[PDB]
Amino acid sequence: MAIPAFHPGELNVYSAPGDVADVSRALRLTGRRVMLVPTMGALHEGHLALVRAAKRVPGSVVVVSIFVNPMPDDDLAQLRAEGVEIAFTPTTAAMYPDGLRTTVQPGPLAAELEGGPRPTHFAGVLTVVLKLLQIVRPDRVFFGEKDYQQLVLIRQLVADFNLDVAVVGVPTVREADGLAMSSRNRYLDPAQRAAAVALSAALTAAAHAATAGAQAALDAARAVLDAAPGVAVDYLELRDIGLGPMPLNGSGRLLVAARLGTTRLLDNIAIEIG
Amino acid sequence: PAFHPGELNVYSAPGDVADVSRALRLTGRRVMLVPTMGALHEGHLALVRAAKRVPGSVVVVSIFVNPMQFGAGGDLDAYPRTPDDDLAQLRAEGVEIAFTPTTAAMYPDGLRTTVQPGPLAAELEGGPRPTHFAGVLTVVLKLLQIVRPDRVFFGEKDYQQLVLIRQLVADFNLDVAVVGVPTVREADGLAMSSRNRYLDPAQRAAAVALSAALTAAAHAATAGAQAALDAARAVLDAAPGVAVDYLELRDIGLGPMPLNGSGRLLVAARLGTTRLLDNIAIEIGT
Ligand SMILES: COc1ccc2c(c1)cc(C(=O)NS(=O)(=O)c1nnc(NC(C)=O)s1)n2CC(=O)O
Ligand SMILES: COc1ccc2c(c1)cc(C(=O)NS(=O)(=O)c1nnc(NC(C)=O)s1)n2CC(=O)O
Ligand SMILES: COc1ccc2c(c1)cc(C(=O)NS(=O)(=O)c1nnc(NC(C)=O)s1)n2CC(=O)O
Repeated sequence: MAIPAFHPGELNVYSAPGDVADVSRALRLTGRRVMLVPTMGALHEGHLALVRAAKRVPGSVVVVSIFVNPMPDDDLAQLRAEGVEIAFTPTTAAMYPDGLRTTVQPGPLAAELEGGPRPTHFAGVLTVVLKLLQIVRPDRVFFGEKDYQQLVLIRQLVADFNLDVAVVGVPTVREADGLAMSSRNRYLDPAQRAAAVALSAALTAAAHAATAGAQAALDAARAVLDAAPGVAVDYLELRDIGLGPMPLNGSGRLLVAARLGTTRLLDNIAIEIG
Repeated sequence: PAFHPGELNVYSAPGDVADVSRALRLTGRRVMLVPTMGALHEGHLALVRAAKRVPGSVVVVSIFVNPMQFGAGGDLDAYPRTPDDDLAQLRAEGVEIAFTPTTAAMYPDGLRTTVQPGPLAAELEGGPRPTHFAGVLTVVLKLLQIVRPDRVFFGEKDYQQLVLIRQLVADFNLDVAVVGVPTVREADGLAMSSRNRYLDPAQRAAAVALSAALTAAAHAATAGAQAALDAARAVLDAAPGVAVDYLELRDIGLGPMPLNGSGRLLVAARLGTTRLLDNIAIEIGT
């Protein structure tokens, strides 16, 4: 049967998985490289940074998915203003026509850090990311480094299941004072918003303290967190770039999570030791 | 990698078969995958023949004894391995690609991300082997991603496995058609199996009771479900040294729905240490 209509240079919106699959296949056959930016809508400047990263690949056609995963006019207007040509907006029923059945089970990393208090959270994410990859079949898929544990788990999924996509991590877009962009930032009252800059300040202080070794980096970040009121730290850990044990010197990642009132915030940063 | 058309080309490295497959697909060939654990018999050859019949096909047969689907034990070590006979049979059938990866190339990081099947994996064969089908679907997903076939071929003999594979394909939006091929049988009705070689002469004589029980049931079924089950039970009971593990009549999808007009009757039984499975389509009142 017929490929659904695709109008080059305009925003084309599809909610049926088979439709975007068919258009994506047709476009790839035409000499486009299909770039996927998965989102849950309510798009912000961090999402736009993913889009801009994707658009600049020569030959790109950009697919932005908007799917709120149980396990609008404004969004489309922003994507049109960015020159995005495909929005994929499926219903929960289209994604899960047989309900919850076969799912992805992450490796033991999912049980650490964010996976601590609820060991099935990343299973939901990795399941939908796998489905979006198979539907759209992109050459590259773009995520922010903000949810870094998530991002490492997606790289694990791609390696472990032999998937033919490149995973591109885009540096986290931040507010002017360093706070990492987040849908949750608008819930902070002004005292909480002022205190919240300690997460990014702690991590940047650590990244610079790290010429003096790992202990100095951790101690500098802890002192900065300790200078902030109402910031209940859930963890502060230095790991290697794959989230295993930090090697004695070399590259790592420093991750923090804290609760301010009812709002949980996360941040992370690249660390080079000595 | 080199690909010599009309000859059997053997690749161990996943990257080799993936590149060859992609190159053939881009030039118009349709890639057919038949995933096996080796020890090939005529039942496997029927899969290969179904694949070859597809116009313009190139057939890739994988042979990999997947450690993730064995629970035990010496079950893994005990699995039959006959790779010389296997490659000889593939050459005779005109297969152009065999994919024979190492365990290290499939699982370089060990068990890490895996497929978790839905609730059907804990029933029937999965009841006492709760991780068996996660091992199967994890390997089948990986072979599908490596080879990217148009169609993949499985026997109906492991019917529960086939249904789980259809679930994997639907649930992860995989772009591959699953083809189920009817069970090839010996002249007496015995389902072909790599495991039939572990039947001694007495047990091989007795083993005809599984298929005899199932066909008796499929004919009895005009008189309803109880008659079909009782006919199969009667045949299994008349058989020396057959220990029935389960005999169950389910809807065709084996899912959370009652039997209607179409059923699958499944049997598992032990002859000494050898566990045999068989199944058949059943039409009730009809
Ligand atoms: C390049 O800079 C950035 C900076 C922040 C970003 C992003 C990019 C992308 C997001 C983001 O969360 N997008 S999302 O809602 O589609 C998600 N992606 N993964 C999520 N995981 C969970 C567990 O919700 S939510 N966020 C955070 C946020 O919106 O809350
Ligand atoms: C306007 O001039 C060009 C021309 C080519 C470009 C770009 C710009 C940008 C990219 C590109 O790779 N962008 S990206 O965001 O997908 C990546 N950045 N790093 C990547 N890979 C790794 C391993 O870090 S992918 N590329 C394609 C490339 O570099 O492969
Ligand atoms: C069309 O006719 C048939 C008939 C029987 C078949 C086949 C084809 C294929 C097989 C077979 O075992 N295929 S396999 O190597 O990919 C396996 N599939 N599931 C397996 N499960 C276990 C527990 O060994 S082994 N088998 C059954 C077998 O070897 O027991």
